Amino acid sequence: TIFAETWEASEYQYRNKANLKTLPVNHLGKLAELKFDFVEYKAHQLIACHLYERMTIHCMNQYGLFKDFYRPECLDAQYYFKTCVELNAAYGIQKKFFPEHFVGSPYARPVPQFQQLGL
Amino acid sequence: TIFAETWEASEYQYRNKANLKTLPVNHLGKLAELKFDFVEYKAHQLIACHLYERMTIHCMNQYGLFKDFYRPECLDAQYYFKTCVELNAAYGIQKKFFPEHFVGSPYARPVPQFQQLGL
Amino acid sequence: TLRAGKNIEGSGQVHFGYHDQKWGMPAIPMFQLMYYELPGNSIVVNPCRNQNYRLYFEMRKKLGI
Amino acid sequence: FPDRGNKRRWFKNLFRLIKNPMGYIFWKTYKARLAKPSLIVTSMFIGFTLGFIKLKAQSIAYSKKQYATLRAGKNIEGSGQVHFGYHDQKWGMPAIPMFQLMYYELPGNSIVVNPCRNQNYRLYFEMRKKLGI
Amino acid sequence: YEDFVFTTPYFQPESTFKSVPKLFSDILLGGVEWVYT
Amino acid sequence: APNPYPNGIHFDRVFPTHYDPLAETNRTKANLQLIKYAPGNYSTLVVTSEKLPRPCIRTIQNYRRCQM
Amino acid sequence: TYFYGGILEFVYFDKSNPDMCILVHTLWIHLLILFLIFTGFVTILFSFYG
Amino acid sequence: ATRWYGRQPGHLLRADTYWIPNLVSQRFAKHQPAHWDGTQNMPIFRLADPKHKDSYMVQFR
Amino acid sequence: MQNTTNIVHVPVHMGHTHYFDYIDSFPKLKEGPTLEENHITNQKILREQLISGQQGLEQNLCLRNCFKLSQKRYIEFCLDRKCGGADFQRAATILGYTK
Ligand SMILES: CCCCCCCCCCCCCCCCCC(=O)OC[C@H](COP(=O)([O-])OCC(O)COP(=O)([O-])OC[C@@H](COC(=O)CCCCCCCCCCCCCCCCC)OC(=O)CCCCCCCCCCCCCCCCC)OC(=O)CCCCCCCCCCCCCCCCC
Ligand SMILES: CCCCCCCCCCCCCCCCCC(=O)OC[C@H](COP(=O)([O-])OCC(O)COP(=O)([O-])OC[C@@H](COC(=O)CCCCCCCCCCCCCCCCC)OC(=O)CCCCCCCCCCCCCCCCC)OC(=O)CCCCCCCCCCCCCCCCC
Ligand SMILES: CCCCCCCCCCCCCCCCCC(=O)OC[C@H](COP(=O)([O-])OCC(O)COP(=O)([O-])OC[C@@H](COC(=O)CCCCCCCCCCCCCCCCC)OC(=O)CCCCCCCCCCCCCCCCC)OC(=O)CCCCCCCCCCCCCCCCC
Ligand SMILES: CCCCCCCCCCCCCCCCCC(=O)OC[C@H](COP(=O)([O-])OCC(O)COP(=O)([O-])OC[C@@H](COC(=O)CCCCCCCCCCCCCCCCC)OC(=O)CCCCCCCCCCCCCCCCC)OC(=O)CCCCCCCCCCCCCCCCC
Repeated sequence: TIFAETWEASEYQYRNKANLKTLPVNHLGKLAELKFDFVEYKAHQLIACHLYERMTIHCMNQYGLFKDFYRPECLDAQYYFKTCVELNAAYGIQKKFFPEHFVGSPYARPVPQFQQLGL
Repeated sequence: TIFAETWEASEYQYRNKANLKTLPVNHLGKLAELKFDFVEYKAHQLIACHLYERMTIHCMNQYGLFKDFYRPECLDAQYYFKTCVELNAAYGIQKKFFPEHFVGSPYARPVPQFQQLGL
Repeated sequence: TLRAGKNIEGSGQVHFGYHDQKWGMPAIPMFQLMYYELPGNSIVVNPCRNQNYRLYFEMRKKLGI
Repeated sequence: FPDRGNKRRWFKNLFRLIKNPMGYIFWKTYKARLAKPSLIVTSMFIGFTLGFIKLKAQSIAYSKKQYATLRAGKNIEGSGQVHFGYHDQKWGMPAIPMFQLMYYELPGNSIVVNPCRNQNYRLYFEMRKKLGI
Repeated sequence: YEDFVFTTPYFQPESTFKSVPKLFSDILLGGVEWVYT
Repeated sequence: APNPYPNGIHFDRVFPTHYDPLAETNRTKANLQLIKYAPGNYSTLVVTSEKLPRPCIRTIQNYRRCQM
Repeated sequence: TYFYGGILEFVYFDKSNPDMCILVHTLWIHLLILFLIFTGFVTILFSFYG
Repeated sequence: ATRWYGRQPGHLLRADTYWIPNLVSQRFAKHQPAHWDGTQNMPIFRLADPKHKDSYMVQFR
Repeated sequence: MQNTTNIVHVPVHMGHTHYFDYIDSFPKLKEGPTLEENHITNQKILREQLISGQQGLEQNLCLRNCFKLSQKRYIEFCLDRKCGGADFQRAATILGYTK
């Protein structure tokens, strides 16, 4: 689990495997696509996957779930939220049980003890 | 060291490296290119690198080392003999201290003990 | 092969390094009589699959059909 | 009978082309060169033709890079630098002024030995004085 | 445990509170190769 | 189809484009001479497992059975 | 090797020792080839004798 | 090991008439003496690395 | 390393033919009985099994289906609930799982 609003992008990249995905910050540009009026505090936009969640609620309040919520600005927020929490759950588990896979871990490429050098 | 006349080619091929050389048997065809008469017993032609040695001797007896030994049938025998013992010396050392590199060795891909499977 | 987990540098099958190449069949009768391209429609499911229908005939008689 | 006068005509033209290729080309293209295209078209033929040769020269240099890479211990499946997989490509400088002003190819003659090498000659001047030269 | 044996060496709980300072390390997707033309 | 989840992984062709998936709302189409995007426009990270051969499974079932 | 060397790796020792010969006449031939190329550029586009 | 040695950047001359900004700027540049500090790697020129701030215009292929 | 590299554990003999590369024979290959012979051989086993091996079968199938469970505590429950209070070791001997 991430106990902050920011995380080093490299700490979630693989060292001995091809990097085909990143763990980006929340896309703030999607917040300006909502045509309706809403109140959002800047203190909630950086934490992972939450901004997409609040936007989904705003869109589910202004519109519903039938024939009005089905507009591109609102469906992408629902998809980003459903997708953000799935990747973060997988990266979090991979960080818990496979920390040696990521850059920055000392077990990705273990540094030997001095007794292993034969001097 | 090889204590026989015949060896399995696969036993001298690498398992985890590209195979760019083989350890071939003596080239008996080169023995028919000597124009002069000579006595050779079939019991000495299979042992590694010895045929090229006897041919070199036969050529160094009929001819000498100056202006008459310099013919293709005699120089190829000297080059083969010198190269055969160098390759066999390196392969023999590699077989002595790096047997895990070759096919057929049980340490090239070790089979685990049943205690390591968790059953 | 890429989806299976093997990244690919370069392209094609003209292997620059230590690999066997397989050029296209020479379009001359000599090679057209010895070789022929693999017809995918000839790779089939083993007919032993049809022997599983024996279970159906037995269940039908067990249920009195 | 066939036309025996046309025998060995392809060879005879080859020997004239080798003897004087510019004269053989000049007279064989006189009637075609009576109609002269504009300066723009002539410049495009030359530019595209040379630009094609320039890329061919780079492709040869890259083939030598792959041979050195091969000898260094990396086997190579396929060939070329148009990576089908998950790699970055570099297509070659587009032969238009926009990229020709921002980019220029690496001149190997600009990679030099550090001039600090010349400071080892100080040892020689000091030795010559020590030996009384 | 439940009619199953999972052999493992003696666990050392002291490894939990092991001092592991995080060191900087950046990965650059897009960098330099070995040889260039 | 929704815009793919932002992914900074990309592959350059002619010049470094410095692709930023957070700079635009919708992802522009990939041009051959500009950029290639990462695979799996709509993909997630999961964990899978290869299924051992049937004959190998039967030997394990026989060992456990003969064990209890 | 134990103190100041690396791993003992097996390699194939190439006995052929290539070396590009640095010659004088090779550049003379090169100039002649380009001299023919430049003359054709002049013969086709900068020839006003006809 | 071969890759690591290959990243130690080589020395590339500053003199450049192929990039028109340097063709102009280097006419007003003052060549000052580079006093030897006792090393053999003094980077008194630019470096042959694609990521160098004075060589990024050079195409390394 | 060569892409078309395979390690084989049993002997094989390759054909020394021009333009072709394949395995023409296996050393010491014995030809078993024909499909028609194994068929007749099996019909005799299925016939005796059809006439003399059908009495007391419903009980053995319950024991076999019980022993295909994951845990032993469920097998015992399967035997006591479905097999009329059968014993673990007594049924394992009937099925042939005991040494
Ligand atoms: C037991 C021991 C001994 C066993 C021996 C066994 C072998 C027997 C040997 C005898 C074989 C010949 C049999 C007798 C032939 C009698 C027929 C006849 O009367 O003459 C017809 C023929 C008619 O020619 P023609 O009427 O004067 O005019 C030709 C046409 O007008 C055309 O003029 P054109 O200007 O329009 O040019 C077109 C030309 C073709 O022009 C071309 O463009 C081809 C150019 C090929 C050369 C380039 C190759 C590419 C690589 C090299 C690059 C060079 C670069 C040069 C430039 C610099 C770079 C820019 O057309 C031809 O190809 C003519 C060939 C003859 C026609 C037959 C049909 C051929 C079709 C398929 C041809 C495929 C091969 C072509 C090779 C041609 C070689 C000349 O004359 C001859 O062929 C004379 C041959 C004399 C040979 C003497 C040999 C004596 C025996 C010694 C042999 C020792 C060999 C040892 C070998 C050991 C094992 C390896
Ligand atoms: C589709 C295109 C595909 C591309 C194909 C490319 C084909 C290969 C071409 C490569 C080009 C090489 C460049 C050579 C530089 C020559 C400079 C020059 O000014 O030449 C005049 C020169 C004549 O001036 P000359 O020296 O006073 O000789 C007159 C004497 O009367 C001669 O005494 P003579 O009349 O009593 O003898 C009979 C006459 C007729 O003789 C023959 O034609 C039969 C002999 C042909 C043998 C096959 C030749 C194979 C290629 C050449 C040999 C290997 C490389 C030689 C290296 C040459 C460069 C130094 O001899 C000659 O015509 C001249 C002798 C030919 C050379 C033979 C000796 C070769 C060894 C010389 C070694 C000296 C250099 C030292 C080694 C350097 C190495 C670092 O011509 C030559 O000597 C040969 C030039 C051949 C060039 C062929 C170009 C064909 C067309 C290319 C495509 C361009 C198309 C453009 C279309 C544009 C449309 C708008
Ligand atoms: C190639 C075809 C497909 C292949 C199958 C071939 C089938 C067998 C046939 C093979 C032979 C085909 C012959 C083609 C050549 C033309 C034949 C001909 O002569 O007809 C009469 C023709 C007279 O032209 P005209 O149409 O009656 O009217 C002309 C009027 O002035 C004004 O007339 P206009 O106002 O009505 O129109 C203006 C202009 C029309 O404007 C243009 O032509 C546009 C030109 C733009 C530049 C294009 C550059 C060509 C591409 C080079 C790139 C390298 C190739 C690979 C990279 C490209 C990848 C696609 O006129 C022309 O240029 C006439 C030529 C147009 C048709 C041919 C153009 C071919 C373009 C390339 C085709 C694609 C290449 C595929 C190659 C694939 C290789 C794997 O002869 C000429 O004199 C013009 C030829 C062009 C040369 C211009 C002057 C060049 C001066 C350079 C001197 C450098 C000296 C170097 C000396 C070296 C040392 C020795
Ligand atoms: C007091 C008055 C001022 C005194 C003026 C004195 C002038 C003396 C003239 C002396 C003539 C020299 C005699 C020998 C010439 C032989 C060489 C030749 O090129 O003849 C071509 C010859 C005659 O061409 P043509 O087909 O009759 O067409 C001529 C005209 O275009 C007519 O045909 P058109 O009506 O259909 O053309 C319409 C025109 C329509 O054009 C327009 O309407 C407007 C054009 C505006 C252009 C906008 C420029 C934008 C630039 C943007 C730059 C961005 C990047 C910059 C990056 C810089 C770094 C930051 O568009 C064009 O096609 C123009 C042709 C290309 C001209 C290129 C040079 C333009 C600059 C002119 C500088 C002089 C300015 C004088 C001030 C005049 C003020 C009124 O044709 C041939 O193909 C045979 C020779 C081919 C050889 C090719 C090799 C070329 C390179 C070597 C040549 C020899 C050395 C260099 C000589 C200089 C050449 C540029």
